Amino acid sequence: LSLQIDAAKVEAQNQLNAARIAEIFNNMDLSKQSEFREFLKTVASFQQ
Amino acid sequence: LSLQIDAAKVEAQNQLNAARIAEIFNNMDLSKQSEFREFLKTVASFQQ
Repeated sequence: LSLQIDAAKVEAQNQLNAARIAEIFNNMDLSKQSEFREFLKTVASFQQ
Repeated sequence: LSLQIDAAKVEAQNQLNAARIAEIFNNMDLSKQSEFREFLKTVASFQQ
């Protein structure tokens, strides 16, 4: 029963680990793409 | 029953690993190609 408890706690910890890591990438992308879209307007102002 | 949970622990880790692999691959690639657009237009300003 100790082996069943240990495996269940680690398995639940893997789900909580993935939730913390996966939330970063998707949200960072929306900020990064908007940062380079804003940079287009800055560079093109000096280009003309 | 102990080893059945151990197998499900590794299985749960596999499904969550593959999910975070796909997210970070698309987000990093699209941001990297966007940074090249800024670099291209900046160099074009220096030439002229």
